[PDB]
Amino acid sequence: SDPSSINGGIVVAMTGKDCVAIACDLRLGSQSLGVSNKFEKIFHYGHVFLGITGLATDVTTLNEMFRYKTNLYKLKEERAIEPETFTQLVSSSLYERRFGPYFVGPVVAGINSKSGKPFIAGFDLIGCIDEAKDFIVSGTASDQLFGMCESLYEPNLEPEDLFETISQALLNAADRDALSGWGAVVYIIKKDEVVKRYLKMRQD
Amino acid sequence: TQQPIVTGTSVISMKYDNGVIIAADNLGSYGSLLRFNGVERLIPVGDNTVVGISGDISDMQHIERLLKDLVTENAYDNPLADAEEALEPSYIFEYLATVMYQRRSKMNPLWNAIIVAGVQSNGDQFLRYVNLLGVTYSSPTLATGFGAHMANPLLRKVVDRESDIPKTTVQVAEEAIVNAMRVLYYRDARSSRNFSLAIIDKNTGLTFKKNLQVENMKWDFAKDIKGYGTQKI
Amino acid sequence: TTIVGVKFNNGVVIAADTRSTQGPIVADKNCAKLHRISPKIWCAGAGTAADTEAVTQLIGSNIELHSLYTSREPRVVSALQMLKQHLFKYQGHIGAYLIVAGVDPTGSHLFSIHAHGSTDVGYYLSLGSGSLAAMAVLESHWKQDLTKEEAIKLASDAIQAGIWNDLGSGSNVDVCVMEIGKDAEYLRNYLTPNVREEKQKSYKFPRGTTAVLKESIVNICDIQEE
Amino acid sequence: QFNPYGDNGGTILGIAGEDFAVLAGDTRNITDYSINSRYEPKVFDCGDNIVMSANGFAADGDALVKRFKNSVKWYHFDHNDKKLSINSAARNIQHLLYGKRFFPYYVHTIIAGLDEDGKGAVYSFDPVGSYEREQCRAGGAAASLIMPFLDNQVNFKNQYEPGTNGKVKKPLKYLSVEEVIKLVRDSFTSATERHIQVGDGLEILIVTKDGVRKEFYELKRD
Amino acid sequence: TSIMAVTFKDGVILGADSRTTTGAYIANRVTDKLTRVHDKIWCCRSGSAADTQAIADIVQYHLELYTSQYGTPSTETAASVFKELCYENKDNLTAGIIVAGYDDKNKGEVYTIPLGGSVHKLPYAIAGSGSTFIYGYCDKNFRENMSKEETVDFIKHSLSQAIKWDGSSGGVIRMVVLTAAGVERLIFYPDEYEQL
Amino acid sequence: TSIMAVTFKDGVILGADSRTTTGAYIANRVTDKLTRVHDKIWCCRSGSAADTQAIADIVQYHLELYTSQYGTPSTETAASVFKELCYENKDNLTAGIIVAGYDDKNKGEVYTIPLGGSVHKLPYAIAGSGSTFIYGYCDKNFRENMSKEETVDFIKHSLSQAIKWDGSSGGVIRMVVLTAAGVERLIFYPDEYEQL
Amino acid sequence: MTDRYSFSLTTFSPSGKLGQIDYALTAVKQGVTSLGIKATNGVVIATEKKSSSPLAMSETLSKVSLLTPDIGAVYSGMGPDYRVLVDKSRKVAHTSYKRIYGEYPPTKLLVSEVAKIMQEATQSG
Amino acid sequence: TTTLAFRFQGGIIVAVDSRATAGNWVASQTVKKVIEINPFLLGTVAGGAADCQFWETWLGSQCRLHELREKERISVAAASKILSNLVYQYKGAGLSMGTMICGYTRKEGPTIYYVDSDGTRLKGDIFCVGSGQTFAYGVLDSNYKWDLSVEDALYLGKRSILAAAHRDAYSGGSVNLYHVTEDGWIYHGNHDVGELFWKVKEEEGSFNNVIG
Amino acid sequence: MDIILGIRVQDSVILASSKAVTRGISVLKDSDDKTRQLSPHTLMSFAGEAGDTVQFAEYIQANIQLYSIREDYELSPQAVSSFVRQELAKSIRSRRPYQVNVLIGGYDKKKNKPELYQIDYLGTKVELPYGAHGYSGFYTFSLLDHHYRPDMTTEEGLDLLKLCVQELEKRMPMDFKGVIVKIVDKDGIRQVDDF
Amino acid sequence: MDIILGIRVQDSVILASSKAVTRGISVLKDSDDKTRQLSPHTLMSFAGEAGDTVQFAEYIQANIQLYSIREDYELSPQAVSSFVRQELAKSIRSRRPYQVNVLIGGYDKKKNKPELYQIDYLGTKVELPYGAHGYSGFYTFSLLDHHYRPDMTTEEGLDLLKLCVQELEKRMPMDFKGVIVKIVDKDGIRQVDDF
Ligand SMILES: [Mg+2]
Ligand SMILES: [Mg+2]
Ligand SMILES: [Mg+2]
Ligand SMILES: [Mg+2]
Ligand SMILES: [Mg+2]
Repeated sequence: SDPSSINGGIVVAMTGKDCVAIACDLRLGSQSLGVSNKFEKIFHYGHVFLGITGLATDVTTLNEMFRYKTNLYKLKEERAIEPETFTQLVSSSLYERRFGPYFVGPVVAGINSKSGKPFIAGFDLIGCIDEAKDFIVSGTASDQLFGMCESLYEPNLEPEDLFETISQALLNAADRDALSGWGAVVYIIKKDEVVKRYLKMRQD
Repeated sequence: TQQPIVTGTSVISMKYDNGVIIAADNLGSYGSLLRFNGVERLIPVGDNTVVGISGDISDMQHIERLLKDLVTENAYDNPLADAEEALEPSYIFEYLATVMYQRRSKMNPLWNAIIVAGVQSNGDQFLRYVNLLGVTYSSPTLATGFGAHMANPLLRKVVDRESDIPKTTVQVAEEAIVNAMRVLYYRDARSSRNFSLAIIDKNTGLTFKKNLQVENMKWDFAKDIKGYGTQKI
Repeated sequence: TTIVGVKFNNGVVIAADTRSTQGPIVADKNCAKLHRISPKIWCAGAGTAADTEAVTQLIGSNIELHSLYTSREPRVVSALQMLKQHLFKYQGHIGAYLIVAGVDPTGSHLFSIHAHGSTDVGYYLSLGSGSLAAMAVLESHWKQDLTKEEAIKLASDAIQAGIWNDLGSGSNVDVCVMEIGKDAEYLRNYLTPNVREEKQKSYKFPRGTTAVLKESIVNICDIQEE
Repeated sequence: QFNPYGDNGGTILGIAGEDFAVLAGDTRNITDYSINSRYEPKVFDCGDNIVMSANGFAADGDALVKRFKNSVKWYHFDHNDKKLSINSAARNIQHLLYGKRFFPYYVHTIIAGLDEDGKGAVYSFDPVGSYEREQCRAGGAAASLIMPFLDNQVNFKNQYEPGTNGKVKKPLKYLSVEEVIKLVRDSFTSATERHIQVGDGLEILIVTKDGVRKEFYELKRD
Repeated sequence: TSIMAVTFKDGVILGADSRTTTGAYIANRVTDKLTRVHDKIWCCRSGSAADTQAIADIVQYHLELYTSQYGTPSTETAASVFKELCYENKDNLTAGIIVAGYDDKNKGEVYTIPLGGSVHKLPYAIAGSGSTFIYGYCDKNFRENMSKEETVDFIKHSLSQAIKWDGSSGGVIRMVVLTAAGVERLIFYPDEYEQL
Repeated sequence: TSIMAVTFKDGVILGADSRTTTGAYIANRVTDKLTRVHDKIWCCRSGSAADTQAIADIVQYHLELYTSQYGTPSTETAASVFKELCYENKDNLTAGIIVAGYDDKNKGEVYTIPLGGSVHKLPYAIAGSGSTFIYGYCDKNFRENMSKEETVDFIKHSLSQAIKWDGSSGGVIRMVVLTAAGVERLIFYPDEYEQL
Repeated sequence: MTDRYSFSLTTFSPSGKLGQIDYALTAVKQGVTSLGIKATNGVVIATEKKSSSPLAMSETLSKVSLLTPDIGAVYSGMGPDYRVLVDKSRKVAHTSYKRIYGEYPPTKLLVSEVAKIMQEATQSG
Repeated sequence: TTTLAFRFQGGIIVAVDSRATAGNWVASQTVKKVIEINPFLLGTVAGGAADCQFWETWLGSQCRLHELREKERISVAAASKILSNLVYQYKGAGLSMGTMICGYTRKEGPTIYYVDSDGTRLKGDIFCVGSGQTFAYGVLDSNYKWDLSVEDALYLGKRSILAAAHRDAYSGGSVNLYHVTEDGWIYHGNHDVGELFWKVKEEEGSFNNVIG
Repeated sequence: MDIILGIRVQDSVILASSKAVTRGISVLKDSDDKTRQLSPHTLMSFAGEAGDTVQFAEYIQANIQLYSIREDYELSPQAVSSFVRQELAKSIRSRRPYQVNVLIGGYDKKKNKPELYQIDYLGTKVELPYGAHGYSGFYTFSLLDHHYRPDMTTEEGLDLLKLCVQELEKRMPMDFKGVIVKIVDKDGIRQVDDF
Repeated sequence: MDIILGIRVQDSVILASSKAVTRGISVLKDSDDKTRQLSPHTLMSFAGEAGDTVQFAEYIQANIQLYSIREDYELSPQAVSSFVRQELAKSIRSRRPYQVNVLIGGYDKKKNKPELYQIDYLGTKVELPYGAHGYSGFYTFSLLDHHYRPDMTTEEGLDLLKLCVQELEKRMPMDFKGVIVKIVDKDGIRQVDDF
């Protein structure tokens, strides 16, 4: 019935020293029924990364939409979009559907190519921006993620330390949520290299 | 299950160094109609306890009779009824708290919020709350209804924790209570200017003040306020 | 949310807490609730957070275009009229509750706006879940002819009453002072009475703690030459 | 319509050690967006080296604790001052709760103490009396924020030994009373930051063979 | 809310309380419910604040544009514009408005516009939640062609009682006097009217 | 319904209209709402006719049995019996009763018992649907220790206004005077009170 | 009524010239001189304030206009056409950019939007 | 929840998951869904956890009183009917129960009775109850034979819970195994689904869709 | 309609779809083919609300056939599935949404690979080795999880499919009157007339 | 439960009852006997709400068995049916009524006649040559109306019963997993183990 918790799934993003990290589970379901263990919720447009939880049809639709818009942006601007700008685009795009919204919980993550500054942001389904320094959480285990992130997180973590923190935050949260899990992916993002790691976790 | 008909609004209270203060206005509303202007909602029990009651007035009158009946019953076969075996605030509260919870459990509640303020045999301050659900709690400041939202913030600026109680005098505590009553008169649409205030001190005993009025009100600034935006005249 | 506005001698001050919530969960512990409609017209919002942000950006945008068109500095009454007519049109469905304050050639102003489109004038105002806690403080300490320093004190004290006593409000106090014949000064995190204490333990994991299945380099760069 | 139930917020946490047990709970009591009391004790010493807390609707919580304390008293009368064992107390509580199966105590009950072999014990109950011995259990408002953290830091879930890469789990080494109290305090500090109903103060009751000891700690009051 | 408008010898006087409530909370204790649509045509507002403000602003626009073309409008004309808005949009409005104005030809006039959108020209009018409690008093005490001082006393005593019994009404008693002499604002505080 | 009881120097007077409506139809235009529970203890009835009649009949039984054993009951005692019925059965009753009586020791006394079942001793009391419109008038015009002729005029003028505005009230104004002298019934017709 | 001119008023002549555009350029040629110079750390734009009368207040007539906080414009030709272009240029900087990206458009893109408006007046009905 | 029980040559296999959920929130991964009524009788819990715990524990007390009075082991038929008659009295009140009363006596042999809070009482050879029952049934139906060994039957029950654990979002945590013989039930350990899945995947070659 | 299954093997895609058409109380037909050929190497089976199912399937069919003529080229199964998803994603926020779930089984002639796409009425697309809609997965997935291998032959896939149908016939309350099975491979689409 | 049929022929009564027991989504059993022997020459089949069906049937069984012992005499089918009707008629105005429909097939040893009684959960008794409960009659009665004769043999009755079951298996959406058939005659009650 509740659109934001039909398909299930989670996204978490964290900042570190000269780096950001964004991670997600791989589950897609029809309520109790597990349907897919390969449904990735993190996408990227140039160097800007976008996680999207919520209703899976909208996750797909919005990815296709932001690919569309960032591609036209790049052709006209003659440069790749930045995280701060993209965040505003995501906010605008969601709010234009104010009285018929996409049932999603987007999460932006990336590093500004000019300043080198790590950036993360989160949104509600209607476009309200949450620009936190520390971390952003989203999905059906957002409460669990808030609890994990609040205790495990410390500022200025190195890329390889940050990986451990965000991974353990995701995994242990997803294990306390029926509609999340079935695999997980973690992106470690630096100014000019990005490492993508699939995590091993319990398959139920 | 009922609905409250004739109702009484906020009851506010706080602890100070030697005892407790409690106050409540003299209004018995009938919905938006300010029907009864001479309703006493602070009811003393003996010389050491004052029970403040908000909510349904017919149920208040019933509770008032139970307490009157409690004093009579305590005096039966009790030579020390006015000494060692007199009614304590803690006895009176626990009795009411029992009744309130029993009644809610039969799905027929006494539609009230009650604050029992008093001083015990050993001089300790007693201040505790109970309502139609049988929910109970204690705190240096307690208030019902609108008082909870507006009075508590002001009273907590005086006594913010347990350690602030010995530092607070009766004059400071009474001043804070009287100010809170003024604030409630400004802002609670179901309040009146006339109120009662009771002080229970371990040295000077029970001091019951009737026919008090909210005074030193600020209204003059209203003359300058014109329209709702653009209007100048 | 706790937001307040206080008039003083030569201007007006607004203040707000910095807690934004999802039901009982604190989403952002240092949210910025003081928004800029124009350089010297600021407002604080409560209710639906996206609506307060969106409606101030829209009116702020139209106010800027209006200012350029008329070659005049924007007025608070213009922001007020544009906000209320927009909110009224949508019959409360845009859940924006605003305290609008500012200075302009006409003088200093303070208004409140409710989601259905009604507006009120006052010397001191409060909105949000902690408005009753804040209004108690304002009603207890407000007076006519406040100085700049007294108004900042009163405004921040009213926000504190909300921070401590209202569960919907917390963290820090933001303040913005708009004085006549001066630049408006935005005082981000004016007070910080809710710093978290050092934890009993460090939860930094040993490297290699997490089990990994695959690694790969992601191609963020464009299609390459040669 | 009259609603006999209410939510008084609060969060509690029971952890069973090797030869000890702790039952912690914040001291904040609330309705909706208002604070009733910054210090209203929620965890209680019920005698016979048993501690108890009934979190949720405070009136039913207080009623249940009162009735259980009363059950301990009458157990002594009827059975020659015999000590009520934690497992017996648990079964007795099930019957108290299930006794109101069709008008439940709207609470999540936890008790803690030592079993008959002297080892740490915690029992967890649902509102209608289904129960179980557990090593680790958070209850109440911020239970979802605390339990995943405990799975990770107490039971070492998802943690593996460096170098092996997912092949060897981190060994389940025993935690001391000092080590548990650190995790309890950090759980409540974290819960206070991210949950509006949690704060003011933390009260911990520690049960050992020597008896019941109390520890109090401040929490953020916003 | 307690509002009233009363015609007298020299013209008309509008009277109102200052309380605005959201449930049992007084959102504004110093509200100005007497609002100006033209130089000497004012109105008392009751019902939805958002609606009555929106209506009054539109009327003020219409009468401003009327004046630019055809000169000063009559009080009847102002009431007709109010009516037209309230009647045609009756499904989406909760507005009870009393229109009061002063011409030199017609002198003081009062028109009441209740929920439905109907118009009723009267010697005096009372409206708002608190009006119920003073129908008896006002009917017994009203006289035609009163003086300024008598009409101020009549309004003051009437709204005093309305405020006393109605929890929705309170604060200060605002008044606006409309005569050939001009426009005079009056204010009366709790300490003055409560002891009456 | 418009009912009231007023204490004065020589005792107390009960006053009431005579209209009983089923919706907008007047089922009885000559109803007697002033009913006797004891020689010099009467009551005014408002709300459910079936309920107030059933209550009044029970009270009359209780006071009759009281008198047989303990002699004449006080007006306070009568009000307490009314209260006990109304309070204990509040879920199944729609009754608003004003109790008025005359002792020689206590003189004229008036007790009002609204829906809830609470009791309020007052110098005078007003109740019923039509009472709303005369709170202002009665509060301004009531004085303590009035004469018989003044109190009759006060009640007549009050109920006249209540009848004028309340469609639920009407017909004749009945009154019952309770003094040391005895029990006197009075009636006032439309042609008399309408022109006031 | 109705705008019954739904056809192009600018059309290709046999020689391949767009007459109305050429003639518009002729009007620009008659206009007062304005110029622009780009430096390493800035840009300057300038023009003469040709006062139509000495009684007129030439300060009120602004030939140089702010479009965004970091963009400015000056013209040569018909002043009224410029004035309405500045109004459209300011509005389009908000509607088609700032309200989407939360920032002001870069010079080249705002210029592109202005160019689009001028192109449409060259082809529309 | 996923619970199963099936009759075979060597008696009865009982297998259950361990997950408990309140909505999407996983309340526990270590829940006991086999009630040890007595040393000879087992009962599974599905639906209401309290209702199954309380009344089957109670059933054990009745079975004890029976064999004290009658000096003879209570039959599985009699034991199951005491429970079904009880819950039938409460029919309408809102009890939630889906259980298999399992036992092995002389006169009956291995017997399984499905008992329901609607009052249903069914004797059968294979039963699956819970949100993940359909997944467990598939593995059971395709692989079940009467002449299974105790070793293979135990594995089949374990593998069937694993099938449900994987697909059903409200099943998992760990697998509890029991083997019921005439001389009593024998507990065959707790098996974490997380570790069991990878073990089964590798050794069996199943779950090729999943990356490991 | 009720049950529709799909399984991608080594070199083909197999779609099984029930034959029953029920109307409340009566089974009106027991030989209904719940599928449409979108292009020579792409087949779409469907199940959902009456009327909407066929109306949607034929609308898609017409559009893919139009594209085939215009470009003289067959769209890839991935391309077709993306087109279908968009139509359903467009549909869900319409005045009256199409209540249709589909499986798209195709053979990509460019990549020489079979492909199975599962799309529900919300526009939720997933590429799978085996898939189902409604309650069909609840009975069958545990068998498919166990037995499935990516290198299965077409004959092995059909055997695993028979086992799935048998389990459905045993444990489902509804009589779906058996299934029609079709195979999509490099040579095109063909029906298994005996099953 | 679902389908229960009854047919009275020349010298016996034949009761057919479905074997399926479905609980929501799954068919838990496919061999359930929805009948009880009340006395040596009286059989009662039943269908209705879960729990109530068996609870009622066994309660009736116990009462008839008690009467048989007390009087050392078997009640006539008519007498048994009247007793059963009264219990259901008593039940319908209870706090929680038995939701059970029954067919009572018996052979009267005094009159040497077979008798079939149909009684619904309201206590609506009718003596019939052939009967059913729920939707079973909708499919079967047209066949029974056509083919039935009062002088049919037991073998002819079974053939007509097979035709009824075949029509049910064709046009009913629900899979009732076939039927258990029992025959009641002068020699008592026996089950037709192959059908
Ligand atoms: Mg907090
Ligand atoms: Mg409206
Ligand atoms: Mg008032
Ligand atoms: Mg699972
Ligand atoms: Mg799908």
